[PDB]
Amino acid sequence: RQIRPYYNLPSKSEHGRKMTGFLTPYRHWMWKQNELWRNV
Amino acid sequence: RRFRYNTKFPALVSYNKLPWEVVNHETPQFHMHVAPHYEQLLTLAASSPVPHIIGSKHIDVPREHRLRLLPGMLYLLDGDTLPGEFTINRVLDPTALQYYGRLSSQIVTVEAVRMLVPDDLRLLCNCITFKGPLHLPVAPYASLASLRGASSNCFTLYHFVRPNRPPKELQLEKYYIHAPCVAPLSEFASNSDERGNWRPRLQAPKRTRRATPLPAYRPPQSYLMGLAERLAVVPGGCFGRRSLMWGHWF
Amino acid sequence: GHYQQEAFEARKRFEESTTYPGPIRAATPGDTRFYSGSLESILHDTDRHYWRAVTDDPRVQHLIPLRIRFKIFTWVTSGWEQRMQVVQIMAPKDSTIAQVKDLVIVENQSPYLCVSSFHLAIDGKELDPQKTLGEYGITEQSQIDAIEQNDHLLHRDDERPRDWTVDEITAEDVKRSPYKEMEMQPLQNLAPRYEARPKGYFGRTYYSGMKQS
Amino acid sequence: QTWPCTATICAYLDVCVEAGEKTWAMEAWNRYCTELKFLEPGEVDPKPISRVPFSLTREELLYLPKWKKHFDHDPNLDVMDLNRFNRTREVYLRMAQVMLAGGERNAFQHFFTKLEEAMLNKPTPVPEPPNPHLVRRPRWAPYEHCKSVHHSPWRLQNNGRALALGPPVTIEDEMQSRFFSNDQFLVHSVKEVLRIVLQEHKRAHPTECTRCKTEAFFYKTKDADETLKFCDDLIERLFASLGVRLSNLNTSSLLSTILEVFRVVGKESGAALLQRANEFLERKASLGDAEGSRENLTASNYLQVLSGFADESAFVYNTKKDGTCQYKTGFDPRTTMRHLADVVQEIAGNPHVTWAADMHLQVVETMVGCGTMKANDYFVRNVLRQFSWDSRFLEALYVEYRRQDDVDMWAELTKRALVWTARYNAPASERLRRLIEDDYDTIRVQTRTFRELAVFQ
Amino acid sequence: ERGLYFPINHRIVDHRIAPGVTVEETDVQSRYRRELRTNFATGETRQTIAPPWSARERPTHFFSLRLPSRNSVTLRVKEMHNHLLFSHQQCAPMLVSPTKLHITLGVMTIPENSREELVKNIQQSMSETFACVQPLQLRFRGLGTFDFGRVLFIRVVPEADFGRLERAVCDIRRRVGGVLGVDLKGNPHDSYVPHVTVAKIRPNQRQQLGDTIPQSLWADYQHHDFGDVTLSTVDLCRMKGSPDGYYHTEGAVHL
Amino acid sequence: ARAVIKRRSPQLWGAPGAPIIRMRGHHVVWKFQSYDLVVEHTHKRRNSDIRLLHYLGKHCPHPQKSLWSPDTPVAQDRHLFMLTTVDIDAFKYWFGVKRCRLSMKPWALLAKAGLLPPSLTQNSKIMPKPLFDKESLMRYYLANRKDEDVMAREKYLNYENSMVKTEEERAAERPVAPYL
Amino acid sequence: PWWNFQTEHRQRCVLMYGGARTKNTHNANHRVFIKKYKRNAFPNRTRHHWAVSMTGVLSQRPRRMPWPYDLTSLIFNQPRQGSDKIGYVVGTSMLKTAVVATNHMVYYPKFNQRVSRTKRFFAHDEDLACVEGDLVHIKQCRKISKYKHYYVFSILEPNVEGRERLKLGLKAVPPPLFGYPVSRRIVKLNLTSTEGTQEKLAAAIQEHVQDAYRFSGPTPDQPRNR
Amino acid sequence: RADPLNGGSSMTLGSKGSKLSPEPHRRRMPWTAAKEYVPGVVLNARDKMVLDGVQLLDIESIDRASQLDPLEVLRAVVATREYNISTGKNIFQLASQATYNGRGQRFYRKEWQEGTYDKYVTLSAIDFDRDGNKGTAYGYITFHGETTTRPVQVDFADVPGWYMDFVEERAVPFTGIVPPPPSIGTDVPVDPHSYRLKAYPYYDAPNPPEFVERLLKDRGVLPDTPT
RNA sequence: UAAAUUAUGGUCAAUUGUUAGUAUUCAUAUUAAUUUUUUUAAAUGUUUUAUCAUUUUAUAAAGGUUUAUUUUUGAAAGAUUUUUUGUAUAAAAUUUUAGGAAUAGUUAAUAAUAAUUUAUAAUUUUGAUUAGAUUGUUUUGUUAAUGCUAUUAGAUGGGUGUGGAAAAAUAAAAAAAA
Ligand SMILES: [Mg+2]
Ligand SMILES: [Mg+2]
Repeated sequence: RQIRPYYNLPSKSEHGRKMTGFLTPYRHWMWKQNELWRNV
Repeated sequence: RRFRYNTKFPALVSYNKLPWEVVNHETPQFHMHVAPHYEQLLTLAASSPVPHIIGSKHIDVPREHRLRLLPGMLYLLDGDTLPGEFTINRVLDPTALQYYGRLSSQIVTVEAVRMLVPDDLRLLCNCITFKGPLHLPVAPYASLASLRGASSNCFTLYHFVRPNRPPKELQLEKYYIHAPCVAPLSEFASNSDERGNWRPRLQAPKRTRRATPLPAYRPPQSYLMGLAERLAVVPGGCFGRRSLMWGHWF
Repeated sequence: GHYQQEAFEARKRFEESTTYPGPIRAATPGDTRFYSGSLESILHDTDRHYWRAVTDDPRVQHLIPLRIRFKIFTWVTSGWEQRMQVVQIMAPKDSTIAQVKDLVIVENQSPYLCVSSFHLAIDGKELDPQKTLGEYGITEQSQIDAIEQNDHLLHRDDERPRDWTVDEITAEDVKRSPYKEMEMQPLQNLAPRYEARPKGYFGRTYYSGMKQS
Repeated sequence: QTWPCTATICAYLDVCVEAGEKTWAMEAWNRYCTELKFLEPGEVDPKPISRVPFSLTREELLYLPKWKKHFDHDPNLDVMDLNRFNRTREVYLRMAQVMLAGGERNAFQHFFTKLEEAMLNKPTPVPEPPNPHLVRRPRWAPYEHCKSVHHSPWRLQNNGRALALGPPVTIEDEMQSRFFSNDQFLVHSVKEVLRIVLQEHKRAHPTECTRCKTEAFFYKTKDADETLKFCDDLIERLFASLGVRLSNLNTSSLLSTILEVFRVVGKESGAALLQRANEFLERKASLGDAEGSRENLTASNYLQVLSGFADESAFVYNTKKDGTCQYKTGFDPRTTMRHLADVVQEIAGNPHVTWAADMHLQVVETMVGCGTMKANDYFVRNVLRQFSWDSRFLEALYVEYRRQDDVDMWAELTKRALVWTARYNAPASERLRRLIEDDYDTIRVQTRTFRELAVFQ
Repeated sequence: ERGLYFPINHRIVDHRIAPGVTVEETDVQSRYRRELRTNFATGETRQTIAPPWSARERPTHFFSLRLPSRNSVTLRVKEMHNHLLFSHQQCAPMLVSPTKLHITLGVMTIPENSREELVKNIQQSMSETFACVQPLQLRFRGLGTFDFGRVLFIRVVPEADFGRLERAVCDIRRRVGGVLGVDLKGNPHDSYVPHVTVAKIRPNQRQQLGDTIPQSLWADYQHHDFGDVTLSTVDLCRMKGSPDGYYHTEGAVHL
Repeated sequence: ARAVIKRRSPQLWGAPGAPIIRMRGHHVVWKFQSYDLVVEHTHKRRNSDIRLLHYLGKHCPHPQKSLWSPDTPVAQDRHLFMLTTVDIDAFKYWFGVKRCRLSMKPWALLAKAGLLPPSLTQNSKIMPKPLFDKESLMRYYLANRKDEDVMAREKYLNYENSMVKTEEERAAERPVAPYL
Repeated sequence: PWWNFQTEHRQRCVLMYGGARTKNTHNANHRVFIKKYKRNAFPNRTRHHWAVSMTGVLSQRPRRMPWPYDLTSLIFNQPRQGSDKIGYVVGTSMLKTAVVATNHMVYYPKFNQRVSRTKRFFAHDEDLACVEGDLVHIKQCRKISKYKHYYVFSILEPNVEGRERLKLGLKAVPPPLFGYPVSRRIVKLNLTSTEGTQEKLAAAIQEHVQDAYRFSGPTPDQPRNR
Repeated sequence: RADPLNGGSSMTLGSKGSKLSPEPHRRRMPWTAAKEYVPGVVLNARDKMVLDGVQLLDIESIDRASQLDPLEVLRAVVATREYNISTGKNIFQLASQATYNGRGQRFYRKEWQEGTYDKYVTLSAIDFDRDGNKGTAYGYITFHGETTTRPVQVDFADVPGWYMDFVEERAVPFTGIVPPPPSIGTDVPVDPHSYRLKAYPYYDAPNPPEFVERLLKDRGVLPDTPT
């Protein structure tokens, strides 16, 4: 699966999912560090 | 991949065939399709001689052969003259004239564009007049060298195409030979007297200081769509390679 | 590219050669009609269903498969879409454009394609119906299309077929030729089922050969 | 025990040619090529099909045993029908060049003399029609739903409907060798044997043939004189053998090969190469008694002369003595640039010549070696967007960028070169990245990705 | 609803088109049955292939099996001509005269400059090869087409004496085109197919008589029985029938 | 690609594709439990035998004493044994030629056997996952960097043909004088 | 452990050492047939099912298996099982076809002997060469019609008599005088004159109504009295 | 395929990436091709409670009985305007407030100028439909000094996230044609003073100390105690 | 129409029921299985995304088939890239019932024909067609053994036909883009 942080953008929409697929810039940076280990 | 013959559905019924691309002259997508070919043709004419591109006068063709010889014919004239039996339409659409922006700026400023429609409505003559000499250098042996517009001053280009036809209808694919210009080499050539003026250097100068570093990097504050490597999008969403990541937020 | 020119040169030199008693008819076999697999697949005149490891002598093609491209306005559920159809005819080596037109109108086998008089054209240049393929140098790889009488004004909505999505179809219009085949009344069995694609199939823009995003 | 056909023999002889082993060709000639004969004037040139297809009668089906009746496609049955076009001249040429590569003058001269006499006193055999299996017969395809040339709003895409980005390599307008006439095939054979001489010289001295690698590349070898004399004797023999028939032919490939040998074996200046080409052209025009309009040099010859200019303008870069550049002794950038400019203007005035990435690379190399620092301007004006430029252009332009007075301009030019690499789909080469990381200590330009850096570490 | 949903006759896939353009780019629409109609149905018979150099010059002489005017095939084709003329009067110029019927065994082009020495050798070879063969019997039935329907001929099915006839014609080709140089339209190692021409469109008549003989003219008689005829003579003849009202006599062997 | 997805056992990219090596075993009492390394498609039907490319071999997850070996004083040799039977040729063929996939349990087993490096799943909680910095990586790259020629040669040996023929073998193979 | 006894079975989870782990499907089940129809009123009109009928295609007893070792396989090296078949053409009434009767072979291991079973096929032929009586060889090919997937490859034996009869105009083979029976009951020749046609019809209808009366059942011993 | 991220390695399902290739994986569906996107739900989720201060009159409600005081109508208009502007700004809202419909101006988003990302669009034309916040726009997209040769239709011209700075010199009248910006690499000679590159193809920004400390704290290597 | 040997080789065939004048395998044994002494549930929230949508997620039992069930690489694996090469729907054999007779939108030719073409059509007593029974050609049980006696889960019509492939309407021992 794909992890969705609690501190992400809340989709202010009742007709769909309550959380968005975007992420914090820190989350993007820390994801890159984790993805670097995947490439090793 | 697509390497399968059609056997699931009958040939008489086109069940999943892609639509055929058709260009309409009532829409600006015609200018969108044709303008880069025009600028490439102008560059080719200015660089190397091109047959049948220079026009002494408007070609005269009888009505029976009008639909047989005129389509596909593209050339240029020094004067701003228009063929007969054609009603004139002027480009008053900013979206339509936007597509000639690169031609106007980088190649040569365009004075006007007109679409000519015959009485039988079975042809289209795109006549585009450029005012002013070519910004790019013109070789003395090039086709445009015989044109007085280079070096009134304005010169026009005529293109004939059948209406409501695929984009391959115009025969602008053949005008794509990339003949280079000799602008820098002419300076050092024997005819020019700058060969002694020019001073070449073989050894690079010594370096005393390191290059100035980039300013302090500030991480973005807005939210991010995610990694481009995973999302398979090009670096800036425009060009580049997915594997080679650059130019994004990090 | 290279195949056509090398085949032409080989045929030319084969014709020029004079010391040849002729190929053996018994030694050179023809194509078989029976083979494995439940499909009848036709190949080129120089290809065989069986393995033929030897290159046979070149021959002059007496039957060119001329392929003519017609416009066709198929009815998609989203709306009318203009696409391409190919009609293939087997014309002799010296067939005039008149008999080519006869062959295409006899082998079109489509109700809509041959509705009115049309003229054959190549790369936008009309073909004179008096001379044969020899003058034009037409091969089996030549791309030939056709221009009808009323295809020069198809951009007009009046010339375009009227879909019930945006246009109103009258009681006199439902009795016309194409709109009788189409059925605006949804039957229980829905006899006229057509190809359907979503309005957003190509995105916010229609299908194009360039990028608009 | 598959008896090879003449085409298979030709392929094996090509393998032997490239390998340099003559004993393999000795064995092949003894085993199979003994029976090969040339085409006599009275013989039938396009021999008919002789092998009747396999069939079994009633008796041969009922009484004959299963192993006899069994038939799998055996190449030994149709080897005779595959040897139906009498292409033994190619085999003779390949054997002769094998002998030359192995350095046996007696056998090489024997084969060459026999081939020459056969081509001078025998009719031209008819080439076979194109093989339906080796080269697929093209099938009809309506190029109506193909991507446009300007499909990408960032570069000129290479459309499959027709070529639009310009050829990346020059190819002379020549057909397959099987379509050559007798005298034309003789000229082609001389060209091929000279090319084999070139290959043998390159194999013998790999260091002295590569471009701008070591100082030895700029010094004349001690064995080039004998090879050049052999080439001169061979071409003089060709011109003595062919008189009037030589005038009404094409010598583009032969001229390109003699230019190449006079370029790499005996290293001569670009002006010297041009003078040799002009002398060859005027001699060819003069030997035939006619109006004799001088034939213009072709794209291959212009590529050869530009490559000679690049070789004479080459330089050793970043020597072990920390010297930035090491040039050939007696190097005159002024005259080299003058000759290059006049050659370029002549070939630009000539309309029949089509430019390609190879000759553009040669011009760029000449300009950057001469240090005029207009090579970047030429590349951006004529080569950046016109042709499929490789990474070697940036490799050449990097030293020009390092020649800049200010490290800031040098660094920014490097960045723009990398951006061009990322944009126009021309990935940077390993040696270019090596140079970038070598100068990273002062330019602070990264040349490796985070992923590959981490995995390498 | 009448039969199978997808008839076997309509499961045709064309390999002359590019693989990936038929599924999406376009759909080819044609009647593929016409080109796959068998030679038996369409009346086409595979004639010996002539080389390009021999296909240019017109023939001069031909071998034929001379037959008396009383023979059964002559009156069978006479009745066929009567029926054809009664049905349609426009095929009379295409139809040949009943008195100009012969069973051809080979066609060749002897140059006129050196014809005198070649004809003697040809006739002596025919005599020496027919000094042993007994008179032949051939059963004629069926119709065929040559030169893309330009030539209409009566088929010769295999039967008694047909094997002897084909062996004799192979020997004749070996002894005429093999040892001495004469331009045979076919190959000396190949066997010519015997036939009698009932209809033929001349190249000069090609202007107004169409490009080929329509099949409906001889469709009903495509498999008609024309019966058994005995041949006991052979003649090397030339294309000259108008002056004497009969076959031109250049060489003859009473087999 | 189904109207009602089998939510209990979903997969990716549909069926049938991407052969994957797993460890199938019927859920029995633990003392009678033994798995089977096997290569199969991503999607399996009710019976596993439908999609079975090849069989790798049994694995018994029970530490057992080495009764077959003699009672030896070697401490390491007297530890419990966990026997696993595996196939090498088929595994290499499916891993390299067909580019199959592996699950975490077979990956760990093969890492124990020495065929594969340790899987990403097995990690020591003592050592945290490290981070990376471009400047330090570039500094290390400049500190030590292999030659391009030797790196190309080793890449060629590892990926392309490695059993090369030297001049001694070439001289042995070259034809003998009588046929020269 | 199949080889172990019932009381010797300490556990059933795995095979401890080796062998064959096979499910013990219970053959001795005592399946029962339930009679759901009257003795003379079984719904089927030809075959009656009055007991448990054995089910299987190859598992039935006595065992019957295909025998690939026959004349056709002895003569031909068949690429696929049954690709080539030699047989006599019987029946030429459909255009461009030839019905061939080829016999395969089935082997009974229990009796250790083989028998030949005849099967008919539709073989496609052009130019209509196959005449009745020809010994022909046919091979599999692409599907041609609903029931045509064989084609003749060579005519081993030509039917000279049939060809000569066709040349004379007579049929290749005289039609047989005995055919399939249209009905189980015998067919009686009708020879009545025009006057007696109605009387014969009345007699036939009386016989038919008596057969219909037979549906009622056995006549009672005591005549119906009210 | 076209962009095999990290080669064809298939160690995990996530090794291939979230999307396999920029080209659509299925030939049938073209829309699924990889392309840059912005959060549509968040950008179109305009503030609803901000309109609760004053009532809003409906367009179809034109009867005299439903008419309100002109002061209230003006208040409603102000509320509607601020409601449109609250989420952000789109080029269709900036064009009418810029001369010549803002032709020749430089439009960029907030995320287009943060970090090493640097992209903008030089406006070339705008077509307006009945709605003033809808329509289409075309321009030249410029990325790190490299610009498109031909004009292209801009993506997401309606989402309220655009910004633009008005300059009179770059304005293009309807009489003229908007010229494409010069390319820093090819058209105009490179100059560090005029323009300095922020990210090159092999560049990647150094890890910021705040993010490094946060990651270390999350991983637990750095000590942490609750207050 | 000749013997054997440079000597056990090439690796285990073996039958057990105390009857009852005689004829004929038929009551009671042994093995295998069912049966009593209470062994023995098939889990409820699949997930991600660009947000009123899109992307990934393809054979469980239902319907009774004996001349019968047969097909893809277009998704995925899948890799510098573009590009390219090929297919495949068809077969053959084995096919049950105590008392056994007719079957049918039907055979072939033609064709992208014919509810209305042409023909002396096709199936079947060498057992057809309907009907009954039973999920088809690696499974057991018994025996010394040519036998006899078992076996399973799943392909039951279309009708805007999405998809590479309909297998697409609850049912896991399938980790499904960090
Ligand atoms: Mg019972
Ligand atoms: Mg049933």
